[PDB]
Amino acid sequence: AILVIAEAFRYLRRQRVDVSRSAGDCLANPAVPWSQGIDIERALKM
Amino acid sequence: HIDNLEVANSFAVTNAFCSQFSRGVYAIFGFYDKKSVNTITSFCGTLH
Repeated sequence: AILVIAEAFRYLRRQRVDVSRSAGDCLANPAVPWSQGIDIERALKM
Repeated sequence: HIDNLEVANSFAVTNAFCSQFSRGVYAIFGFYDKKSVNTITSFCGTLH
């Protein structure tokens, strides 16, 4: 799992994709997730 | 005090239950589903 996380972030860096967050309250309503979220997931799954 | 929520969403159920706890109610009448029943049981049991 650490191999996969390392690889995903090495990829996001390579691709000059940024990721910031902040973050705050998990029950904040709304309720708007960060846009980098999708890219991280995508980076993990590929 | 009535809240209307997506019972399948445990985050939303947590928010609703905790808001009622905050208000200081004697009991909460409500619903759960397969996805949220553990939120209800754990929160009820913990907060009494």
